[PDB]
Amino acid sequence: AISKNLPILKNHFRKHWQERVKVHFDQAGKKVSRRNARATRAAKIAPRPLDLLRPVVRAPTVKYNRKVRAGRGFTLAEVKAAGLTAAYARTIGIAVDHRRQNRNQEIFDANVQRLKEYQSKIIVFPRNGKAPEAEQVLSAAATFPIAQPATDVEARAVQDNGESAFRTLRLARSEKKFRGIREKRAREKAEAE
Amino acid sequence: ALIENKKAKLVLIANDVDPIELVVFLPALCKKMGVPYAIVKGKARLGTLVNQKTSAVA
Amino acid sequence: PSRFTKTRKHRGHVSAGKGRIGKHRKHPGGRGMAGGQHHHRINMDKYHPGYFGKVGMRYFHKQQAHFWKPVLNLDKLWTLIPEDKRDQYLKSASKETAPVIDTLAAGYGKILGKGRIPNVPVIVKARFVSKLAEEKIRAAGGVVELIA
Amino acid sequence: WRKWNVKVNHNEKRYATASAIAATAVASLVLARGHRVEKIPEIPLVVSTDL
Amino acid sequence: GAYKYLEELQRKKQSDVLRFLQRVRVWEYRQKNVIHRAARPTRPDKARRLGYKAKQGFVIYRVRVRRGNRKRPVPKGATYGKPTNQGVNELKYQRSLRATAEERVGRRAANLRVLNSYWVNQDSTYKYFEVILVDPQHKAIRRDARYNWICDPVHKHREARGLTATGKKSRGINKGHKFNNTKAGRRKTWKRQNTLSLWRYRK
Amino acid sequence: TVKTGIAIGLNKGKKVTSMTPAPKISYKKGAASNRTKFVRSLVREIAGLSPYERRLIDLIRNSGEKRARKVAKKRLGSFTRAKAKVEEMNNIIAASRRH
RNA sequence: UUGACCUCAAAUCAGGUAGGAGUACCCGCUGAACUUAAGCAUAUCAAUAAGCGGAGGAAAAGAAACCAACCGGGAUUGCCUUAGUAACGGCGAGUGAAGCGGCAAAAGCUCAAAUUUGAAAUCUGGUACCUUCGGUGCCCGAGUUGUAAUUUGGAGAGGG
RNA sequence: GUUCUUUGUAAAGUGCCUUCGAAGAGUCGAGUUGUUUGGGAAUGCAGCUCUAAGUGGGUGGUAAAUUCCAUCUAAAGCUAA
RNA sequence: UUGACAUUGUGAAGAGACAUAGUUUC
Ligand SMILES: [Mg+2]
Ligand SMILES: [Mg+2]
Ligand SMILES: [Mg+2]
Ligand SMILES: [Mg+2]
Ligand SMILES: [Mg+2]
Ligand SMILES: [Mg+2]
Ligand SMILES: [Mg+2]
Ligand SMILES: [Mg+2]
Ligand SMILES: [Mg+2]
Ligand SMILES: [Mg+2]
Ligand SMILES: [Mg+2]
Ligand SMILES: [Mg+2]
Ligand SMILES: [Mg+2]
Ligand SMILES: [Mg+2]
Ligand SMILES: [Mg+2]
Ligand SMILES: [Mg+2]
Ligand SMILES: [Mg+2]
Ligand SMILES: [Mg+2]
Ligand SMILES: [Mg+2]
Ligand SMILES: [Mg+2]
Ligand SMILES: [Mg+2]
Ligand SMILES: [Mg+2]
Ligand SMILES: [Mg+2]
Ligand SMILES: [Mg+2]
Ligand SMILES: [Mg+2]
Ligand SMILES: [Mg+2]
Ligand SMILES: [Mg+2]
Ligand SMILES: [Mg+2]
Ligand SMILES: [Mg+2]
Ligand SMILES: [Mg+2]
Ligand SMILES: [Mg+2]
Ligand SMILES: [Mg+2]
Ligand SMILES: [Mg+2]
Ligand SMILES: [Mg+2]
Ligand SMILES: [Mg+2]
Ligand SMILES: [Mg+2]
Ligand SMILES: [Mg+2]
Ligand SMILES: [Mg+2]
Ligand SMILES: [Mg+2]
Repeated sequence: AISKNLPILKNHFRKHWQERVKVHFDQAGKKVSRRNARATRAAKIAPRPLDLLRPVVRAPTVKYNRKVRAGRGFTLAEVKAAGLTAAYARTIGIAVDHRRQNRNQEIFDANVQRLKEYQSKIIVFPRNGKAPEAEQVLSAAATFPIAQPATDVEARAVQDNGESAFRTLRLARSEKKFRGIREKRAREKAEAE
Repeated sequence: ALIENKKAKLVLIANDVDPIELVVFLPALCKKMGVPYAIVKGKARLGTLVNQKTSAVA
Repeated sequence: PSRFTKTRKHRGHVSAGKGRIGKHRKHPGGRGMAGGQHHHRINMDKYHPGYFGKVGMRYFHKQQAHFWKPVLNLDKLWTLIPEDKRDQYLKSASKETAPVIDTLAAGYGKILGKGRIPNVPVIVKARFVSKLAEEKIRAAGGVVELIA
Repeated sequence: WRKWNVKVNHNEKRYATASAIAATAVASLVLARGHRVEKIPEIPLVVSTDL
Repeated sequence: GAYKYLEELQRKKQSDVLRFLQRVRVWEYRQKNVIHRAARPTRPDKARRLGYKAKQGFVIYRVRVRRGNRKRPVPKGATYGKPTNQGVNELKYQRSLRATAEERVGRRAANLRVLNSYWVNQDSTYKYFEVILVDPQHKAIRRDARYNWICDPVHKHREARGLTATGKKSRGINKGHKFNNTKAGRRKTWKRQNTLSLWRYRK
Repeated sequence: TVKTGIAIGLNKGKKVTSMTPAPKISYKKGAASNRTKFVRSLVREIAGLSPYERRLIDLIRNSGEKRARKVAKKRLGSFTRAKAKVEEMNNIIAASRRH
């Protein structure tokens, strides 16, 4: 049961796998049902747009942080700098998130400006009876796109202080490598009687 | 909270109260707060004067 | 499709191509990777040297993307400017106006040295450079701007 | 769970239908295909948008 | 209030006053029937923070469950199979003894719904529990928007499905990397990992 | 913090104009209180010392705060609760059978 | 002598509820061996079959004692991926998840712990009438060993 | 869409000053045993013994002691897609 | 079957340490 020169496959079908096969024969079916779902909802939902306003947010870790991406809710701080409370902003189609914090002003302002533009570009019908029929825009995400902030200019003067970049990394790497030791030698040499 | 706020001038504590825990700390509390207290026979008799079946304290 | 299969061609010949002597049985070698150290070892060393035993350190809970560092040689570099914008910059190779190439924004983590860029000055912003990659950038009168 | 549908690369898919459109001229093919076209004026056959 | 002292007092189980109490009560409980209705919470602070309220429709029940391991029943210890399965004596039973306590009363009151339970006493032979229940057909509970969720039929015999707080513990339902195997619920998440997902245009 | 601005090194990270947001109360969950300080001090002189606590302070006085910790680490969970327990006992002694 | 109280009883006492069925899917318990390893016990089959308890139209999960280590993200569920990877393993046969990223759907919250103390403000039941999925008047009853309002950490509370 | 009652000397939101800020225990946690997991000086679960704290507690995928840092807030609860 | 821990409490005599006051353990 081993022969010729062939990659070594690892195919896990030693359990009763035929029992657990899922063939999505209903792809087309469930896409229709999802289109009908959205349609039925957009009708129930009055001119309201099917989705809620979402904040700009910087994506985690080292791999994704370069990109900015839509977050969950707006951080009680950002909601407050835009001059409305949490409770009311939820009724307005703004998503609020008590868990997210602002350590970064540039993003903080982006979300307050996002809240500003949203408030301007919506109309909130009176409590009374009237309902002055307004023709739903279906998105918020499309009306209020989330775009990558521009970090620089195309061309600009070359400034070389001649410090080698690379070896500025070589050295930054080292200072952290030996930071612990060279503190122990500071401890140990303070003990000079 | 009365005893804690020193507003009580007399506290009557029952000798009953089967979860005796509800009460036992009151002698200490009344002492530390300077409130005079007394342990009264009849948790149910504390009730009658207060229009309950059993009052456990008055 | 089945009509092109060679089992259609075998109909009428007793043994289905499987031999009269040695037949087609269930699992003569055993099943799967059985015997990699015994009857199947001549095939394992030769075609799979190194299969058995360990090497090196275990790493518990090692998340790829900690190590994410796509690599881009000077071999390309300039490809990170759209060609219309690109040709404009090659001519007028200069200080005071030199193209800024954000390689992080392009999806790369390190710039290596494969070789030969023209003499146009460039401002290259990257997380990491090979030593030769940066020397070459300098020899065209550009620099590297370390970003994060 | 037998394979029922088949994936075709979008581009070659297009190449195919492009090829198929280009052959709806070429009356020899339309003729070879069935399609009684001897009695029609010209191919491609374009008709008023009023249709 | 009084409840803050009871809480702090109860955290001294080895204190001289509480282990006189512990010693007298555990004799009384052991005289009574293994399931017997409790007139009031003997820990009105504990019942209180578990959802109890003193109002018509809330029932308190006291139950004994024998301590120790589950001896795998099996005739004469004979296991008939591989030796890794040969064990009889050291096997531990994935559900808590408190889970068993809820289940046995929850059966004895079939019309009630088990809300929560709490530990009261134990000797070497028994652990003692007070189970707090609710009558879902009592109108004080059917009104009262706070508690009438218990009336919906999804909550029939929550303690037999592991939906009480203890059942949730032993089901291992908690967020994060320590609960991966049992979170969305263990057999379901197993089945997910072991399902073959075949699309129409095969990926 | 002030990130350096490079992708390795000590404070490695991108420089950003920073904020320091408003503190959450859920960060103060440990905080004592005037309410619970009183109750716990009160129940302590109600219920007194536990068996392992008596043998702990007599161990302290007659052995000291090293062998104490070593015992209380076996008794309690581990070495830090044993630290903080012996200290709680030191202040049982000092504040009482002394000053 | 009489009247309560605590706890425990009995009624063909007034009104209710539970059982059994089904069980494709769902929440749990319990639990194999054939098999694979070319033999075999650890392993595998499999946290599978059979056995037991319990729900629904979905069940369960769910507003973080989470993920992360970033310029950080932000309930749960699911799909595409992560990945046949990190890891487990007579490190043999074999096994094998998670974080990030895209998409589907989106939704949030309430108690315990607080003196209403210038007024238990709360509630089941009976009963009469009424505009009866209920309301109101009145009486038993519950309940201070705590029923309402108030507050739930994102807070929030007492003052001014 | 209409139309009858105004619920109210009721209820709710917001700015500043000040004082506070109650927050779940035979639990968390530890040892040991058994089971289970990819989880590896121990992933979860359970038995028995031990059993906390309040600038505390939990986690941070190599055991330990020391020093810091980050991140949440357990041992009670409801909830559509 | 044997040991330890738990269920496990009250006296008294005698051994046992801070090293010949009594909290403690057999
Ligand atoms: Mg598979
Ligand atoms: Mg199907
Ligand atoms: Mg949507
Ligand atoms: Mg209207
Ligand atoms: Mg084929
Ligand atoms: Mg042939
Ligand atoms: Mg032939
Ligand atoms: Mg052949
Ligand atoms: Mg033959
Ligand atoms: Mg032969
Ligand atoms: Mg190998
Ligand atoms: Mg009653
Ligand atoms: Mg068997
Ligand atoms: Mg085994
Ligand atoms: Mg429902
Ligand atoms: Mg697993
Ligand atoms: Mg009757
Ligand atoms: Mg049934
Ligand atoms: Mg088979
Ligand atoms: Mg075999
Ligand atoms: Mg064989
Ligand atoms: Mg055999
Ligand atoms: Mg298994
Ligand atoms: Mg197994
Ligand atoms: Mg079955
Ligand atoms: Mg069944
Ligand atoms: Mg039904
Ligand atoms: Mg549905
Ligand atoms: Mg919360
Ligand atoms: Mg999430
Ligand atoms: Mg392998
Ligand atoms: Mg397995
Ligand atoms: Mg809590
Ligand atoms: Mg088992
Ligand atoms: Mg284990
Ligand atoms: Mg440590
Ligand atoms: Mg964070
Ligand atoms: Mg509740
Ligand atoms: Mg639930």
